Order: sequence, then C-alpha cells, then structure tokens
Amino acid sequence: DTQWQQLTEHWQELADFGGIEALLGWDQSTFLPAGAAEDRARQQSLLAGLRHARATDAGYGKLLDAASSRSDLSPEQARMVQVARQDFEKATRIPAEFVREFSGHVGQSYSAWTEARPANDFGRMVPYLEKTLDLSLQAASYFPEFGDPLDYYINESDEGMTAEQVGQVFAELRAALVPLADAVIAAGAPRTDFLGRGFAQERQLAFGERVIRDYGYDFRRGRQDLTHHPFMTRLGGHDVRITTRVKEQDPTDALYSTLHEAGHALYEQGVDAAFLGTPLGGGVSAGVHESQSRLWENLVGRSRAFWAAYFGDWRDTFPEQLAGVTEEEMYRAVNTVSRSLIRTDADELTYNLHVITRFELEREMLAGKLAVRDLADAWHAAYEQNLGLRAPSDVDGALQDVHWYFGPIGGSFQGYTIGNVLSAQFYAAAEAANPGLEADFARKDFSRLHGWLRENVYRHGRRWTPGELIERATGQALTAGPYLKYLRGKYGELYGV
Amino acid sequence: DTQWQQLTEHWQELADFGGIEALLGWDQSTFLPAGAAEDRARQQSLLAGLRHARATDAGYGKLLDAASSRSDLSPEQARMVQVARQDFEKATRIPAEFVREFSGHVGQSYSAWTEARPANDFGRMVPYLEKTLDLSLQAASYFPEFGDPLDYYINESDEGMTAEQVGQVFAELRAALVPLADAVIAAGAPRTDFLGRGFAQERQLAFGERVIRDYGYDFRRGRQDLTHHPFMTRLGGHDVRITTRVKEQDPTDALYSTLHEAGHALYEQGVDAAFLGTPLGGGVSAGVHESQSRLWENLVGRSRAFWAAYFGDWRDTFPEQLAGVTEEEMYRAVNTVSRSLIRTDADELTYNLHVITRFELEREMLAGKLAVRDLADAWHAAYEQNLGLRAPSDVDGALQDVHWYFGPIGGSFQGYTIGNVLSAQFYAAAEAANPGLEADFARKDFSRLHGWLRENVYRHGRRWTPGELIERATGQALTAGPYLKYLRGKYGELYGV
Ligand SMILES: [Zn+2]
Ligand SMILES: [Zn+2]
Repeated sequence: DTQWQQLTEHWQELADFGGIEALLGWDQSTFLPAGAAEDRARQQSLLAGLRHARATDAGYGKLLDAASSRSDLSPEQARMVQVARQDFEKATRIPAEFVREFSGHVGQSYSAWTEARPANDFGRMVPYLEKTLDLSLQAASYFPEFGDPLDYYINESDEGMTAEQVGQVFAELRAALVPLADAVIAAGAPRTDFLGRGFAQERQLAFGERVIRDYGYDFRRGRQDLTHHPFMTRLGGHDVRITTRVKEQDPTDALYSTLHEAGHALYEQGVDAAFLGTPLGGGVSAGVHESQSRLWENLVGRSRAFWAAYFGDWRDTFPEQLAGVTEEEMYRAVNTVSRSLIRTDADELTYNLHVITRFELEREMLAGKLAVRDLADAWHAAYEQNLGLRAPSDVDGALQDVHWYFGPIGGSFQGYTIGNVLSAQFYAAAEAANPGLEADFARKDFSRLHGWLRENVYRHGRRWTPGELIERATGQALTAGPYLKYLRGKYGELYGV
Repeated sequence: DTQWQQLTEHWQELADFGGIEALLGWDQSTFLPAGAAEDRARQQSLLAGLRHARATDAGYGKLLDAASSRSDLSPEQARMVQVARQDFEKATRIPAEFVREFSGHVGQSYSAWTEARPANDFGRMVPYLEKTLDLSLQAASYFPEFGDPLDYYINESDEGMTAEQVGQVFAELRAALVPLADAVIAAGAPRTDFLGRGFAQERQLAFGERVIRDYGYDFRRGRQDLTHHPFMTRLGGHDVRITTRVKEQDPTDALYSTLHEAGHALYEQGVDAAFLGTPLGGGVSAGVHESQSRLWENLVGRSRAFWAAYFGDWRDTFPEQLAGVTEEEMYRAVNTVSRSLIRTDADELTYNLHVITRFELEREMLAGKLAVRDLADAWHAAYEQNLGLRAPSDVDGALQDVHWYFGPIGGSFQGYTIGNVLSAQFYAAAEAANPGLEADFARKDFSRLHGWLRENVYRHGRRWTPGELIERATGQALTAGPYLKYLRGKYGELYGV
C-alpha cells in the first residue's frame, strides 16, 4: 500500500523526465538558435541517461514485482503494473552502453545526412547506413523472441503486428489502389490554379486554428507554432503541442498539416486523466496514432461536408483568391491525385506505394539480400516499378527521408500505412454509431465524432493492447475493407471511375 | 589529469542542468499553456532536486579538495577550483531540507501574490511575508561569518559589498540626485505627445532588433520573444535569450526594455569560450550585470549620438507618427523625468529613490524594528518621504514588486543602483581608451565600445572578483563620481539647470 504510493511517484517521475525531454526537442525544432545545436544535444543526452537510469532502477523493479504478486488489484491497476513491467523488461534487455553507442552513431549519421542530401552525396552516407544496419541487427538480437529481426521492429511500432500481417495488408492495398489511382490519373484532374494566387501566412494560420478548435483541440492544454517539419509532441499531462509549415504559394499544405497534427493531439488530449503520469497515459501504437491524424485530416478534413461548413469562412478570408471558385471546386482541389516523388506530400491513393517501397527495401536489407551500397539504385528501381517515375538524383531518392539516417533500419514506415487503414476502420465504426455525422460536420459540430473517438479510443490510452483496442472499438481486427470501400467510393464519385 | 577530466565533466553537467532549468523557466514565461502550470512546477522541482544533488555530491567535493592542493594548475584553473569550492561551500552549508521548505514557501507566496496584488489584498500576503522574513533570517544564520544578516544578502548579490558601503553610495546619490531631479521637474518637460500617436507592435520589434543587432547581439546565439516582464536568461553556452514587452500606446517601453535586456545578454555572450560550462562561465555579480544593461540602455540608448544615427530608420518606420517632430525632439522625449510610483519605469534621476526605499525597509525588517503587518503603511510613508507621492492603494505600494514574494527579504534591490553607478564608470573607461566613441555611434558602429567591454569585462566572467574586475577595468574601485558627473552634465544641458 505504501509500496503503491511509491510506484505512483516513480511513474510520475518517469512521465516528468519524458515531458522535459519533449520540451528539449520541441524547443530544438522551433526556437533553438542556430549556434546552439551541439549544447542542446548534450543536454538531451544528459536527460536521456538520467531517465534511462530511473526506467531501469533496481528498486523500481522490486516495487513492480511486489505489486505484481498482489491479488487485490483492479483491472486497470494490474494492467498498469503489467505495462510498466513490459517497459521495464525492454529497457533492461539492451545494455546501456549499446544504447549510448547507437544514439551517438545515428546522431552523427543525421548530421552527415543534413549535408549529403542537398549535396546528392549518397556515397558518403553508405558507411553510416552500413553501421546503422549492423547496429539495428544487433539491437534486435537482444530479443530472440523475434526469429525475424524485422518482426522486432514491426512489433516495436505496433504491438502484436508481424511482417507477414504487414505484407498481407500491403498486398491488398497495392492490388486495389494502383488501378484506382491509375484510373483517376487517366481521367484528369480538377481545377487547382486558384490555390496558387497567394494566401497570406497569418491568415492561413488563423483559419487553421478556428477549424481545429471546432474539432476539439484544447488550447488551454497546448499551442501551435511554425516549424520546417510538422509534428506533435507531449510536454506534460496538459501540454500537447503541434507545429505546422506554411507556404503562401499553396494553402492546402499548412491547412492539412495542421489538421493532421491536431488529430494526433486530440488522441493525446483524450487520454483519461486517471492515466496521466502512469504507464498507461499515452497513445498505444504508431498505427493507432496515425489513424487519428489521418481521420481528422482525410476522412473529415477532405470531405464534402467539411467544405460545406468552412468554404464560407475560407472565401471571406481569401476573397480575391476564391473569386470564380465554387465550394464544390475547393472540395475537388483538395482531393487531387498524381504520381509524385515525396512521400509526405503524396495523395490519398498513391501514398501507400511510398511506404511499401521503403518497407520492402528494409526487408531486403535486414535479410542480407540487398547491400546498403546498392540502396540508391534499388530505390530508383522500386520507385519506377511502384510509382512509374524516378527522381533525377538521390536527393529525392534514397536520401529523401530521414528515418534510416536518424534511427534504425527496419519497421520505420509501416505505421504510416497501418494508420491510413485504421483511420477508415475507426471512422466507419464511429458513423455506424452516429449515422448523422455528415450533417453535424456541415454545422461545424464534431462533438459526436470526437465523443465516440474519446470513449472508444482515446481515454483507454495503453490500458488495452492495439488489437484489443481495435476489436473492442470496431468489432473486428485490422482490416483494409473499410479503407478500400471509402477510397473507391470517394474517388469513384469524384472522377467517374 | 584523470581527476581533472572528471571535474570538467561534472562542471559541464552542472552547466547543462542549469541550461535545462532555464529552458523550463523560459518556456514557462513565454509559451506554457494555461492548464500546464502545475505539471511544469513539478518538472522544475524535479530538476532542482537533481541539480542540487550534483552540486553537493561528496565525490565531487573530494575531487575539488584534491585539485585545490595541486600546485601545477594555471591561475585560471586554480581560480575555477576556488570558485567551484566556494559554490560547493555555500551549496552544502544550507541543509537540503531547508532549501526545499524555503523553495516551496516562496512558490506558494508567489502564487498567492499573483492574485493578491490586482485585488489590493495586502492583508492576505502578511502571513506569507512573515514566514518569508523568518526563513530569510534563518537562511542567513547558516552563514555566521556575516554578523549582520543583511550583509549576507548584500554579499550574495555583490561579492565583497557591505551594508556600510551601500549606505554611503545611497547618501551620495540622494544628496546629488534629489536637487537635480527637483530642478528638472521644476523646469518643465519636453514635448512628448507624438509618442502617443500609435506605433504598430510588429514595427517596434523589428526596429529594436536592428538596434541591438548593431550593438553586437548575436542572433545565432540567442533570440527575443514577448512576455509580461522583460528578462534575460541563459539556456546554454550559445543560447542567451531576451524578452521584451510592447505597448502600441508608447514605443519607448519596448525599445528600452529591449536595449536593457540586450545589454544583459551582451555581457553573457561575451564570456570567454574557455569558461563556458565551467564555474567561471557567467556574470560576476548583480551590480556588474546591471551595469551592462544600463550602459547599453541609458548611456548609449538615450544619448544624442544614438538618435542622430537611428532617427532616420525610426522616422521611416513611423512616418506619420514623427511628422512635425525633429530628431532633437525625439532625443529629449526619451529623457523626461518625474516623481512616479513604479520602480521599473522610473527615469534616470529618480530611479534610485525607489531602491533606497526598499533597502531601508529591508533593513528595518531584518533588524526586527519594522513588523511585517506594518509594511504596507511604512512603504507608503517612505514613498511620500522619498518621492513626494503615494500610491492610491497597495497594488502599486508594497505589493508592487515581486522580489519579497518570490524570494528572500533583504538585499533584493541595491544591485539595481550599483548597476546604475557602475554603468557610467565602465563607460567612461571605455571612452578614455577609445577617444571618439560618440562619433562611432552616429555611424551605427559600436565595435569599439563593445570590443572594450568584451575585453575588459565580459570575457572574464567570474575569473576576477567584482572588486578586482572593476579595479582592473577602470583603474579604481566603485565610485559614484563618473555616474554623478554624467547625469549632471546630461540633464544640466537638457533642462538648463
Ligand atoms: Zn502523423
Ligand atoms: Zn536588469
């Protein structure tokens, strides 16, 4: 009983270390002055070392063992203890010296990448990728329960997911989305030139903050700022911050980045107050998290009802830019499709082809079938086959994404595609329970959609495993069905295909 | 050599905790959302505890003892050890229990004050101040080498400074500045109404950043943001941040807050790189620090040469506002004088009367001659006596300043006046070594003044004691001479007195 109070305080201390670490990273991406990079990284390592010591503290381990042997715990408290013991298990499996070696290597890899990408110097990154691949395999070998080292990373991203389950889902998406995208591309695109007329940055941000405020984003428990790369980060139990990036030459970039990151933040902001500061107080997996950003961005933000509700405010804010443009035309311009090179900018239909490419290259590298020095060539070859075009150099080829340069190789991307699928699966379950969602959206009323997602997804945090969470909320395990039905219906209707 | 590497690593770890603690506080004042106050305070408390442990670690103390007995250390390394041991002495002198009790109390006092001041509820703060006074005396009692507890606080602010030395400075400033201020007030004020014509906030910030940029503020090692109260804070060896406050109804506020805090930041940004991350890597005392904010704010920022250089940019930025206003009128308008209530806004001539008021009330309270419950009345009586008027309530009376509600009572304010004195003493030494500084200023060239201050003041950090630094840099100990000569000359010529 006194042991439980001590466990509660140690858990709150781990959450507090995490919030402070998140602040160091949030400030690094937003306001850190250019000449202060090195000291900030050292500050981050200092905190990483301290937090790891507490996450692996032997006394804490004994407290967990004590609470675990009790028989009088509520379902939530026992699950809280179980999750803590699972985190403790993972944290102590890997020697702290290996953790530090890996962190220093990928940190140096990153710095080399920030220069080699603009310089089209993939040959320079090869030694960095070779060591990263070796370290990635070594890290997975501390977990022999995954015979396939790729399964260790897939599981780290989405508890319980396997490479065979991922490959199956990918196979289904490719078989369905390639024809649907090709048919949309062959039909021709809606008008888009009015999006290039000049949209003032401050006006874009104000519009975005009105929308996500309607969604339910709580500005007493967060804020938004500008960054080069949008992200969401939690600095505390009541401090969930988002960032966006604005292009005056295209207002859909900032709007949908903001809706996307806001979706992540709604998830975090809906976690039950009783779980904040405990091992259950956070999102449960990468795919479930990305299902919420994608739900508010795509399923809601790009829908006809969304623009039925906001076109008026939009045209008022941008009167000259929307002159001669109908509400229907703005709805179509937000749902264009094309074969493109940059994954983060890819449309709803071709996006997953980027993830599959990266996933299959990871499979090839981790299995020893593809040497890293051949990665640049294999990447272009996969882009030609999967997207029908190739980048002019390696800048937007294998150097495009930071993941393999600032972290392990393997399991880096499937969460994006799992999130896309689950977005429609969670959304369909929400509409099954609230058939008048679209009529609400037209009134700028998202309370029932938010209410359903909070009751069935957000509040539970980590109390359920991803698979339990998905099955309880939607009645079935991960399935591509609702996702494909939504896309075929939406784009079949948009392009007459 | 092995032992020295450990000292430098521990010293850098102390500096890194300091930067992180500063980041938590900087973010708290700028961007922390409203619902995140409680969690941030616990985070700060967690970091305060860890840093305090590091600062008092017995092993660390043993390393310092070893290194102090060595005979092969350079004068700087020996001084680092001496400074580290002096910090180690005071940090361990006060029991950790007492550190937490005092810290927790002033936290509750501060929070109650943020509500009691706007409500004119001094009676509510009386118990908080009584406990603060008792704890202030108790804290000083851990340092019996100061017979007078006020001398403990005076020395904590400015090493080597005493109450008897402060009193002599006050008497001299009072004897010279009261008649000069009364004569200025009786002569009449320059035109000022054009300052009320409306100055857009964004232009004010842009202008202010161009000025301090020319001063020498390095935005690659800092930045500026908006807060309720301007301040300067060091988040790292290359991260010295400043904040300002903008009033569109009066542009002198933002401008001179920015010049003031930039002056603080210039000092920190000039500390020698060899001292960053060591016990010598920071400003040496409150008085020396405020000497630099006041030098760049008053001696430079309010001088005729400053406006000969910047009125053009000023007029171009605010053309209608400065229509019918000469460059000479803008110079006179930034140098008005009057008996006022708010210490932080008080002019060059009457400012010190606010510091003297507070110091003498501290003296009476520390000696047990003034009861805390009588402070509100004694404050008003001292304001009538020293400044010729009194506030309508306690809001701008004894509740005005945060110092006694978020920290100890005693020695809280004399550093501001010490800084005023030293600003002219340092400045005159700079002109003696660089004949013709004012001519440089008209060209927006501050490199000779800044270079002199960096070489003779900033780079040393804590390498010299305050008395040694002032003596070496200016050829004499602290003296009000240069200060009184500067004011008598400046205001004698402005007002014909
Ligand atoms: Zn996302
Ligand atoms: Zn100051």
